[PDB]
Amino acid sequence: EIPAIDLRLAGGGGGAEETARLRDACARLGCFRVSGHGVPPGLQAEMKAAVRALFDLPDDAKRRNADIIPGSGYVPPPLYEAFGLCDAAAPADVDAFCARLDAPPHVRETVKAYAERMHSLIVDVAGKVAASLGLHGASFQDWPCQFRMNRYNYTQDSVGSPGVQVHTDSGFLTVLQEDECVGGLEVLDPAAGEFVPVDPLPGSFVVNVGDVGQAWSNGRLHNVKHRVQCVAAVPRVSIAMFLLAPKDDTVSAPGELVDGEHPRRYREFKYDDYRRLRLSTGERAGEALARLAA
Amino acid sequence: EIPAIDLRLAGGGGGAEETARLRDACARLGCFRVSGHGVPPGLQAEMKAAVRALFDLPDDAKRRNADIIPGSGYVPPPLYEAFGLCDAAAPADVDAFCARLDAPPHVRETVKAYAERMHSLIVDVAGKVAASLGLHGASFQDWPCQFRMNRYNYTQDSVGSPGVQVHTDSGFLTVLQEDECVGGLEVLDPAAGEFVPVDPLPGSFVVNVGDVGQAWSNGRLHNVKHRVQCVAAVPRVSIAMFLLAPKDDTVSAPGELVDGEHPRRYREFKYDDYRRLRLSTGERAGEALARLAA
Ligand SMILES: O=C(O)Cc1c[nH]c2ccccc12
Ligand SMILES: O=C(O)Cc1c[nH]c2ccccc12
Ligand SMILES: O=C(O)CCC(=O)C(=O)O
Ligand SMILES: O=C(O)CCC(=O)C(=O)O
Repeated sequence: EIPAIDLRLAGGGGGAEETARLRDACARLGCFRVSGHGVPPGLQAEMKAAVRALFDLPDDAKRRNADIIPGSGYVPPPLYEAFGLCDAAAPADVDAFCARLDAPPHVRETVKAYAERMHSLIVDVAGKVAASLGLHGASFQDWPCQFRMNRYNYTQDSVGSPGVQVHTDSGFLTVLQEDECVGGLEVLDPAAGEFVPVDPLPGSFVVNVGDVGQAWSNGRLHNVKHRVQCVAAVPRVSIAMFLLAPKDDTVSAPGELVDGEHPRRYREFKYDDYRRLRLSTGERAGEALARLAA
Repeated sequence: EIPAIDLRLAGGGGGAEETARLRDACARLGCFRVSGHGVPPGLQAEMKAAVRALFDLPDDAKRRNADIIPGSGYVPPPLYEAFGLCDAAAPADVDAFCARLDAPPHVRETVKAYAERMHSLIVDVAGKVAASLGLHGASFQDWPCQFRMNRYNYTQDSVGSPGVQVHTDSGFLTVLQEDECVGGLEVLDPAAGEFVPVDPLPGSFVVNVGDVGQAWSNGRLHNVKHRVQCVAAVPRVSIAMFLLAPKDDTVSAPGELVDGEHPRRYREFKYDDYRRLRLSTGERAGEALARLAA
């Protein structure tokens, strides 16, 4: 159901069909799975263990991991706890975060390698998306990112309840690695108006388009609404890399995306201001973009 | 609380402590985890998918996989189905089994590589167990083996029910790869008097000592009673390699394990005959070994 895109295949000629499949998934659904991503299974297995080690830390160690670099670190709960790292595209922030974690050295080094590999992956995905719209020369390498590790502490009581309410991601694109054993990711299919489970598929990643994706693409890429249902009584652990917006914080569709049959949809805006707008309105499912129409 | 043994570490000098931990786990519990086993993570990931692909085959493809070599192939169900391969230590049998599976070539190749790698593992484990009892020169390379791929088709109605009843393995040693998501394996811990779960730990294997282990070791290695509770409403998939008995089928303890304080416990017997005896008495938890006292 959710399209699977092989990233090694996507490209030209023989890759042309897979690139068109990529664009179609971004346009119709805003969500797809990625294979061919090049992240080694050994590193994935080390990261799974390391993230569980981190969340299995005594509460007091977890709390020494709060605010270890400005704005980032451990975030306590309501069944939710997380480690967040901004700016995950900045090598000096990634280095200091991992050096500052109260954790065993082998854990800190695995997190560092994985955040670095996820950054390269989301930049590679963003580039292939941009090329499916005919855009070359775009570099996403220095766009700020937010790396997050989360755990949802499900119990028997929370089974059946949406373990995360419906929202869009504010930013451009998101790459997610879901718990293999507990999948709850559901995305609203904009063509039927129905939630579609994104069942876990080991060793692959999920990609979601966010609000900045919709705006930068001049409406061509769908900012996907999604939620997480609690589907078992077991803690769910997941990892996400959020590609946010350009380094200069300005969101503006590129020239070549304004047609004549698809006129320019949104005024130029600053990502940080948009984030404030979601905050003050409570509109966290893309509604606030309507207030930014051109 | 199941001891974990690092196989690269175990051996001499610097591994003398680990070897003694190995023997102690075998003698007191009959069960231990192995790390450092050298099965690469990529192969483990490919096998998890291949085994799930095999069990997801249509019913007609599964029936075409019954009896593909004499005595081996698919076995249908109540909630249990499986693919078994004897003799998994015999290259000719492994080759013909995988050549004859009705499945895509990449599945056949993955199963072949896995069966072969699991064979090398269980031989290496057997050798280290033998060395922990001061035994060298022993070669297990040609002992018959059974390779099994299992699926227990749990549902909401299965939860809280035994998945497999309490028994011992008849053979020497068993190496298991349990479903990372669905546990359920429990062993009767001698020190405790109650069954204790062997919760899955990704990328690690569980080793269990069987009845032939107890007899060959002259009583020094415990043949562990185990079962599997249904702990979740999703299918549980597992892989096991059973090291059975010597090629000449005779079970007889080596001289150096019978001393003034531990005299010879069991008469020599043919493994085949011992299997018959379990089948005809219904004694599947090691009770039938008492009929073989010296
Ligand atoms: O996009 C973000 O994660 C930051 C943010 C700012 N105001 C918000 C409202 C709802 C959801 C997220 C945000
Ligand atoms: O494992 C098998 O398929 C054969 C077997 C060996 N010992 C057994 C005890 C009870 C039932 C079957 C067996
Ligand atoms: O799906 C998850 O568990 C975390 C990522 C998420 O839900 C989000 O995009 O904010
Ligand atoms: O299929 C399994 O998970 C193992 C069942 C069992 O009791 C065994 O290993 O003999």
